[PDB]
Amino acid sequence: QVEYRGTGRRKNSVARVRLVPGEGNITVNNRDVREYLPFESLILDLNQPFDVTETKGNYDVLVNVHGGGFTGQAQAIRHGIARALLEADPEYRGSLKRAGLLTRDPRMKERKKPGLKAARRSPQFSKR
Amino acid sequence: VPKRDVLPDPIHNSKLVTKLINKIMLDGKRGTAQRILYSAFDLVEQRSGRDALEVFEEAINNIMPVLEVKARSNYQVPVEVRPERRTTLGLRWLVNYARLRGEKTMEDRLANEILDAANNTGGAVKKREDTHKMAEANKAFAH
Amino acid sequence: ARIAGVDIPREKRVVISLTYIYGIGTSTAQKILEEANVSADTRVKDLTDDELGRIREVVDGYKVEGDLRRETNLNIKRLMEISSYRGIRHRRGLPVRGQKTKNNARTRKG
Amino acid sequence: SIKKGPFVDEHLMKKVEAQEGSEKKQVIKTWSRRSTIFPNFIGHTFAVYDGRKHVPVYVTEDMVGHKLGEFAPTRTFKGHVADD
Amino acid sequence: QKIRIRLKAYDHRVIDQSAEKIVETAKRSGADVSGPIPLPTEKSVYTIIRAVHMYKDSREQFEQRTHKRLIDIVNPTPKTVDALMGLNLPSGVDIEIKL
Amino acid sequence: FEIHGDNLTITDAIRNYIEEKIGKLERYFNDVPNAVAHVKVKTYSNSATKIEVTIPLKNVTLRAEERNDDLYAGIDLINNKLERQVRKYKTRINRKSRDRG
Amino acid sequence: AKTSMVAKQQKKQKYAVREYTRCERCGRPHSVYRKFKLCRICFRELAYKGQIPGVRKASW
RNA sequence: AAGUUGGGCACUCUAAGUUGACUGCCGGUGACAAACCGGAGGAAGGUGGGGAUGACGUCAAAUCAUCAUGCCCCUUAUGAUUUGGGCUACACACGUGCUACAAUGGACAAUACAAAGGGCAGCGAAACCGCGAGGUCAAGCAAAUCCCAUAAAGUUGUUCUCAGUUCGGAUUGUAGUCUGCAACUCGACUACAUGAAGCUGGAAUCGCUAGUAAUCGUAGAUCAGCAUGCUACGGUGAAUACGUUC
Repeated sequence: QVEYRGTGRRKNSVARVRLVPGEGNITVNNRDVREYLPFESLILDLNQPFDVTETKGNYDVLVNVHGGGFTGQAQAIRHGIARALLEADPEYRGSLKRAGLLTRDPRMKERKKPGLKAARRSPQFSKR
Repeated sequence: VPKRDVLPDPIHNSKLVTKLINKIMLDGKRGTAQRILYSAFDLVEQRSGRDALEVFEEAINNIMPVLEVKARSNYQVPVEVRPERRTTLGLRWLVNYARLRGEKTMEDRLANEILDAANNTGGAVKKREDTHKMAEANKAFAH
Repeated sequence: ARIAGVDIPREKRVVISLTYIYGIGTSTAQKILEEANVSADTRVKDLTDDELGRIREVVDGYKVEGDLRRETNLNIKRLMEISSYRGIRHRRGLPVRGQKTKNNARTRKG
Repeated sequence: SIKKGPFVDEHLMKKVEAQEGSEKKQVIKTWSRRSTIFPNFIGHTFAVYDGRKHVPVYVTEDMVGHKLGEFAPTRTFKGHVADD
Repeated sequence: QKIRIRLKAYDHRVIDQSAEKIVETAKRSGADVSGPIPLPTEKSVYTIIRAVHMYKDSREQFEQRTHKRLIDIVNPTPKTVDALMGLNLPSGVDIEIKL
Repeated sequence: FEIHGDNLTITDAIRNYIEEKIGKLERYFNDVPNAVAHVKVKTYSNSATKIEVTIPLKNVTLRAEERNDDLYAGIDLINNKLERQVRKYKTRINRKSRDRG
Repeated sequence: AKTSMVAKQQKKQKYAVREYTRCERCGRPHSVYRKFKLCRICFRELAYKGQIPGVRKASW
């Protein structure tokens, strides 16, 4: 067969996505995602590439992910897929890039620095 | 300065419910906030067998004022309030008037409240009124 | 009363109805109720005279009474009397390690 | 605590084992900080350098939550306005 | 099954040029060389204060680079033995010969 | 209130004296949570009398300062500054109302 | 006092631990590493000399 | 069992050199120019993210107690070794921060995902002991290899059903572990019990424009021993920005 490929990176969580045509069926490191990510029932938004690009679908899923917790790990899914569909064919950049899906929003946790204590807040002041 | 879109809610394919979760999503713990909310769905969708969107759009439109005011010494002015701040207004008076019910469970007070204003009752319809009482009492000295 | 000790609660679960008595906490619960092979299940006193053999027998095997206020009274008259460098500090609100009394109103100081 | 088991300074021990045979003496200038109780130090009365000077005591039977590392609370009246 | 070494430099080119000239010595009388395999170059820190007495909040950071640089070659001859032990400079490396 | 003074041991007549004379100003408004004073002595070789003080305020603070030969005259200056300060701070303000439209 | 504390630290002990290792150059006792035995401010004082790497500055 | 074995370096990842974002390019606008808005592409489009960096001068700012040093003074001492106390006492206030005042909760049992650093007689692996602390030997290791290590929050079912509560664990004392000869004044930590106020805080007042605030944990220095501190790392994840009245 022929597995298209996209590779996503958010929040230490790399998404080596082995997309391939077929049915559409999830294996987060040889394991379905549904039980896996706490809790979680937000997987509608993860097949967004199917929601809006070559809609409905589907193409079959293998994926090799690691790093971080579920969220940014559940966000490299998108860039993995969409980058894999632009790899499939950039025909639908005009419905992908209208939803972005290639902007790996590089925001992260900034360094720690003076004043920052158990939660990030500027100090309290002296008074009277 | 723009305002932090929610894509949809992947429950109901809605939007408003997420806008509300983020006010309930204490500690960022959406798991427990969407927990207590889904509980809210089955419970209220049991009592008076209906949908959320019916009691939701109903009761969210029953407390939602169309006016409120502001100061500027401080002179308090009447203004047609803008809509998204009016949305988060209904959301906020809703939930903040909710928890003070003196009731134990996560959800019963909530459904009690939306069901309250669903029949044009409840203190959030009341504050809607007093807003609409000060307003048009606030026309003289400020308009 | 009821079986022994002091003031068994009413319609409270065994695993903490025990914890009320003067000198029962939590691990003590699973101990003394396991020594009669019972379960509470769930918030409430659920006893008959059946397991009363073992819940009445086990409870006699410890000093769950004012004798622990006696033996306490002995420990304190002991510590205070000797010289005692911990008999002055028996009152300040200090354990054996000192406590650097600066913030103390306190729960353990007047 | 101690690691199985009790210890003593042992240069005081060289004193007590000396004064232990005859009609036991009851006068001691000493240091008595790292020396814990045991019943050969009896027959003898202890005045320990308190932090400034030495300070006697009649040794007595009830001495179980006690030891000679110090028995004069050295903060010296008190330090405080109120009493105990 | 070949020579393997570990180089640690605190200026980030000498690893590369030293690696390649000693590679030249290594393939002169030999062949079958695996390259300068990069290792993550772990770091350090020293949270130093910009003061003498007080003002603890106004501080600053010195740090350090600790690079590891993993180089091999297979199929020895005693002339590439000398390729190891013929040229070592610049010796700021932590050169360690192995097999 | 907060009184640390270097190269000198404080006494008590100065306390009642200075702090009572400061208390006279509850004409306006006292408002007396904090009152930090400050001193030092400093060879010149005529050689000093430092008289420095804060008299902080609701939502703001202040400074009065003086150096003298002597603490009585030198103090009448930490006062008869703060007076004029507090006075103004209250005048101020702006009421001359005036309808609009 | 200071000059004889210098001799206090380097003469013998009774046992392992009633002993300190302050900084060599300055006599700064507190807040000093055991890696180089160099105080808070001696390293800055000799960091600018740039003898060692060392870096200085601001990537972390 | 297993990226372990043989194989492959494809791919994440890996440390060095390479462009790419420079109003660069297009449209509008504008004294045409400076320049503003939008568009295109792009991952980044408006000094991209953040740090490094603090002009002239003000505070006779802090520092002789970092270091050196002008003047003064001690020198059988203000210099010195030695043991013990003590720098930690508390009628008091203040400031600082940490922790509860609970059912999104509390407790039970099963389960998943991080990053970053450190390690030689130092990181301690299993197996073994025990309520735990901890100890038995020693697997592996100058390290992308062996250890610290296991992640925490979450999630899973159970129950608790609004109490001064299964909240709270202060307190006091009982009993063990580790440290250094040394735990009284003065190290924490381990099981027992005891279970205080406190049911969200008046007047007052502070931080914050988004991965923020808010929130859960990890590890480094100091280190025989010792962190509600600091530092660094992450994982989870909001409302508000009309307008500059004031």
